[PDB]
Amino acid sequence: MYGLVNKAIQDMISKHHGEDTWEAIKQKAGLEDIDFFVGMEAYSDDVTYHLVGAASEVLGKPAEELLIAFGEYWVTYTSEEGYGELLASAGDSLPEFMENLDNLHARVGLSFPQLRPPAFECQHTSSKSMELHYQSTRAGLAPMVLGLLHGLGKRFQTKVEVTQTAFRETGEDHDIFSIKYE
Ligand SMILES: C[C@H]([C@H](C(=O)Nc1cc([C@@H](CC(=O)O)C2CC2)ccc1Cl)c1ccc(Cl)cc1)C(F)(F)F
Ligand SMILES: [Cl-]
Repeated sequence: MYGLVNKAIQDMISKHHGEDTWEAIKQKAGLEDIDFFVGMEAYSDDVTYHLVGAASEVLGKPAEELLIAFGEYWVTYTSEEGYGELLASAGDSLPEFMENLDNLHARVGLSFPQLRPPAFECQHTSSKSMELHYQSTRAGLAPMVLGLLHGLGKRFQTKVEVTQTAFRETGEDHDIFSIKYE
């Protein structure tokens, strides 16, 4: 993934648990070489997987929980690190933001040539409900989408309840989320 992801994890861990913990997570990840992450630089996906696995050990939390928390932190963090305007352009309500996802990724992919964006398909099901189909080149990140949705809820001051209705883990073609909202 691009450095920005890893920076965000470092920053989420650092603010919530201080620096020496970061550094131990870092060493346990096998990442002592690497001095700092470069935001626009492509890294191997394992750097991120190993960061998450190592934070899970050091902090005594499932990787999945850490992933939910990352998903919550990620929109706010990117909005403050140079992507504020861009996220603002993707809309003024949660459902408008969902529908703009693909066009947002098209714009992001101008600046990040090797972006592998996930596929998001949104069905507006009832008035306070949506169904979100999620397909990724990466495995295991459904809990992050959950947290991200919560983050979007907060962004647009909209109450959100999210339930995963289908899991790739059980052998379904893709992750599906039912989303109920304010
Ligand atoms: C709003 C965000 C959207 C984003 O995070 N997109 C995204 C997500 C991933 C996931 C994993 C994956 O499924 O491959 C990696 C972050 C771990 C990889 C590639 C991309 Cl382009 C987004 C956020 C900020 C900005 Cl600045 C632009 C886009 C979402 F996910 F909800 F769509
Ligand atoms: Cl990517």
